[PDB]
Amino acid sequence: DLADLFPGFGSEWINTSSGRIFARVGGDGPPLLLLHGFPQTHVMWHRVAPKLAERFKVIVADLPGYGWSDMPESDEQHTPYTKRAMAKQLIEAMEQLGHVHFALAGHDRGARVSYRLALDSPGRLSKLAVLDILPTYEYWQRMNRAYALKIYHWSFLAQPAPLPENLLGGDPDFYVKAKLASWTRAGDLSAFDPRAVEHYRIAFADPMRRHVMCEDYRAGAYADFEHDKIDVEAGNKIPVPMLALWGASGIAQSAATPLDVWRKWASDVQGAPIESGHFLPEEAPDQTAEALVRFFS
Amino acid sequence: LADLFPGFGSEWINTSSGRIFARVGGDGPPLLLLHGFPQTHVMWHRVAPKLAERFKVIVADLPGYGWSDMPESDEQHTPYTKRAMAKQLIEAMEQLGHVHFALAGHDRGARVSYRLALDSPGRLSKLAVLDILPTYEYWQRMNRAYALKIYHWSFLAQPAPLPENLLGGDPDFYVKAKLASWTRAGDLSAFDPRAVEHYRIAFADPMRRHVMCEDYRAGAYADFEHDKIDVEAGNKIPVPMLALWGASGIAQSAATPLDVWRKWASDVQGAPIESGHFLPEEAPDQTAEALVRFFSA
Repeated sequence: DLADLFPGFGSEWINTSSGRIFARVGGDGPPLLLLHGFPQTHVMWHRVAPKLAERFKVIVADLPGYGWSDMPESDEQHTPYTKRAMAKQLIEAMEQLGHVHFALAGHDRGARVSYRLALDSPGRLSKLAVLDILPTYEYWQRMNRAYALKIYHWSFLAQPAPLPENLLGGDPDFYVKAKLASWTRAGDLSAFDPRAVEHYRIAFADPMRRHVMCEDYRAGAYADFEHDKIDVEAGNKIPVPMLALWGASGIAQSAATPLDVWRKWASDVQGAPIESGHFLPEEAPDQTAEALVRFFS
Repeated sequence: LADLFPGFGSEWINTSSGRIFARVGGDGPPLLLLHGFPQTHVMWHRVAPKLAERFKVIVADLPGYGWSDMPESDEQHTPYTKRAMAKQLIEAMEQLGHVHFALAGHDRGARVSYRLALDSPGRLSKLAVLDILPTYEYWQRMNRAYALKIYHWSFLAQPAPLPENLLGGDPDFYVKAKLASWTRAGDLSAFDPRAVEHYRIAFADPMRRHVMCEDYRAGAYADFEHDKIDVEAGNKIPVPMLALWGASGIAQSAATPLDVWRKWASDVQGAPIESGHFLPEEAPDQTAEALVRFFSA
């Protein structure tokens, strides 16, 4: 049914106190954890991970609740799907592999986990790359008509259950494909490997998975924002060297010039636009992989 | 479907953009009542009889809603802009010989109404708007909190067929969700079940759903643009106007409603009513009294 898009990568079920993290593991060298985002799974890295795996031990993990990772029971505060909790869970996952100090690149929701990880537990990270995000606080702070329309899903998926769940159930295949297409530069699915789209489609076809994603966005509207707010107000800066990459046609470039933004959040950040929409590792895999190898090595 | 306007006639009013359905009852000065989303003219069924004691009450389905015809939309959502709807309702009233009339609108209908009053103030003797602020003001107040409260403004404005496709899986759920969510009580108890059935049946038609999305698309784009021009040009509604809003309704979450309306209207009085959004159904007596009082001098 589902293609193995990481030939030569192992498949690891990593136990944590909140459930298993699924990961493809390949390469040797310094550990590098890659976190996908919405509405994707770890397979979104399938075009860049082998290039990284030439120099790193590449752990391509499904976020908690996403893909084949277990889905911790949520609660009224969406706690396990807050980026703080996912970061803690991924730290615990990496510790199971003996990686207490690792490189981390995240895209989309995974990048939100990543920078929250960097804020909460900066000692865990050698270097951080975030792909096509600004901090969640910044999206919400920038919230206006234009951004509301553009990232409407931030407020739609954060509606109380079961409203988005029921609506997403109305046409899940359409919805996941629409998100994938609409955030690319092409506007269609041609930038993706069909076998990868199949992964995303099958994950999205599971109502429980969709519920988790809504939990993630609910956390994104509530606790994640509050956690970020604390850092902005404390002036807490990420001290880990970081790379901010963004799609010239991506989500982050609209709200505010991402490097300028991330510079408010990180003491040591470099940035570059990648000629792509949101899905940098799939729309622009060579460019993305090059940037990441250059930065991480 | 129940007749909720005993003794009211039924008019199909031809206009250049399609027929307007209306119930017509009473005698006296003409008073046009316009409903909003996701409702039809029947939302007035608790207040129209009281109004019909004093006015010729025309209870119209908005263009595209209820039993009114649905003009085909276009890429700018033109027929569902409030400007176009207002012109179409002016034409409808002219068909009845009403070239100068009182107007009370709720929700989208209220947006038609204030746009009517900006565009064609000579058509109105007095204007009442229920539980809205101008579209511009909602968008201008679109921060995190408000983006979450009226997420549907940005969700339903997403390009077709995204909201249509999600709404089609279980239309009943969404219409009942919206009816319930915007009431004070948070359920359907405020509504006459016969009225709910009207709303549900209207919502069950995919074309009607599409029109509603077109309305919201217009609300995100052209309506906003039209408003923006007026507010930036300092154009104010010169028609004496009543702004009623629900203490627990939508308008008051964005801002203090009379303060906002005083920026849009030279002659505005306002009162809150203990109600959620659906003033004529949640608080019919209070609504009906406020409207009778206002339109009666």
